[PDB]
Amino acid sequence: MKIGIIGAMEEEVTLLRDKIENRQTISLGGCEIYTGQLNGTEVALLKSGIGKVAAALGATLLLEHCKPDVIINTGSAGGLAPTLKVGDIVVSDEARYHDADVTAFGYEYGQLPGCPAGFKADDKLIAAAEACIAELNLNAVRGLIVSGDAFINGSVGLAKIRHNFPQAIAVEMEATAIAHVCHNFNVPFVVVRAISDVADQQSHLSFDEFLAVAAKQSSLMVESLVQKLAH
Amino acid sequence: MKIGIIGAMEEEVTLLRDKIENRQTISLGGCEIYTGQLNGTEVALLKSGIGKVAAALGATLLLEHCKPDVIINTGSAGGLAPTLKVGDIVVSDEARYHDADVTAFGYEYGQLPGCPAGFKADDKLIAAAEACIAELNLNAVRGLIVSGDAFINGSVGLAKIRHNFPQAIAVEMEATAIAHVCHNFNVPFVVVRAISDVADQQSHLSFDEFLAVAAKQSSLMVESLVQKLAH
Ligand SMILES: CSC[C@@H]1CN(Cc2c[nH]c3c(N)ncnc23)C[C@H]1O
Ligand SMILES: CSC[C@@H]1CN(Cc2c[nH]c3c(N)ncnc23)C[C@H]1O
Repeated sequence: MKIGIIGAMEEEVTLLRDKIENRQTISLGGCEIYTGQLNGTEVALLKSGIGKVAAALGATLLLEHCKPDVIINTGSAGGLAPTLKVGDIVVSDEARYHDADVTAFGYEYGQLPGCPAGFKADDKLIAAAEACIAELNLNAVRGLIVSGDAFINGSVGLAKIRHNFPQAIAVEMEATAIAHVCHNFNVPFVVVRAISDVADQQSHLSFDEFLAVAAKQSSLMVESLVQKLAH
Repeated sequence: MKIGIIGAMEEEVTLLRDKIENRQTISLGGCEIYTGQLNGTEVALLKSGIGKVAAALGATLLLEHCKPDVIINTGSAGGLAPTLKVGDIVVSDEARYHDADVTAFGYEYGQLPGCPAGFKADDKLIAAAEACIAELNLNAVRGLIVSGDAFINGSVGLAKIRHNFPQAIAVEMEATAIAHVCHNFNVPFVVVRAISDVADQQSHLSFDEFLAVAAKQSSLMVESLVQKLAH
């Protein structure tokens, strides 16, 4: 069993990267993939860069070159659900694009032609993540994560997301791209991220301040989840 | 010399696909790549599907599996420059995302972190395209093409693009993703598309009506450009 892990930013992958034993580094297409064992389990960790296309490029390389059995997307997110504080965990049941609009041809808001309106995360990965949350006594929410190529910073950007996706629990910039690529290769995925900010007027200040705590909590979850999956 | 060609929709690749001799088909990651000779020149033609992530996935596969020397992105576009009529040609000097916004951290509107604000198309490919335009006596405009995951249909969507990118000559949904992937693999690209509509209130009706004429003119240009490049 080989577990693929994807994060966008150096801060989001560095704790996991550090823990990999017998680490090898592949540099291809402007991204880096680190392979080796994480507490005895074979992993391939991708640092993709930021946004949908960087994520899509990276995930495609990871799937082609490493053939992981499952994909876990880790990192930070902007919290939208009202019980989420900085550091808390979000688990995708589904991912949708908040910025896709082909409604002129009668597609659902957020849906691209040839795609389901939302990409569903794997039930067994969701269950395993929730059992880790329980075992670690973390506060978490499971539900819809939305992605786009924008950093949400209150004002009209936040308002549009709340209007179109009132059920969305978090927002970020890669998860749905990863989900889309996994869907097209028929590879199971789950998003397990942690809250850095609440996507409001203060989100730019909060992000800087609390990225480290978000990277720490998400990385703790990914470690626990990898161990759980290896059994 | 091997020329990579990318189109999103079946209508956009079918004329070229038909012309390929000794055609082989590769199916991978939900896309199709057709290889063989187009008027004697070795090509790899990708049908990607619609939008940024589908394009990014496809271009990554194409570059990895086929290693083309250059990439030509063909198909339809919404015309923004005032002298463009249906069927006319647009050539990218540059591609930018119209829907990317990380201005909260002081990136330029449309720029993603780790990327230039715009991706420049190859000068030699631009020159070769313009010489084909001349030889075919086509009406064309060269300049900025913007991409996003939205079909532009007048109203506020069009207004936002005209406001942020008044210099943009056309809008579509894949070109900048392709440019980004080419940038990260250091592969030259050019966008040569044709106008199907003017991205206004009528664009949904016009698109259906004139997709065929746009696919015909862009395909004629890609053929002429491939021949020109092979010399
Ligand atoms: C320079 S931004 C890179 C993104 C930041 N991280 C996600 C995220 C946290 N808060 C967010 C918010 N308010 N809006 C959008 N995205 C996020 C990781 C990467 O997706
Ligand atoms: C179901 S849409 C698939 C897109 C349509 N084609 C580009 C295009 C033409 N007119 C356009 C317009 N007004 N807004 C955005 N895109 C375009 C090809 C693909 O990108």
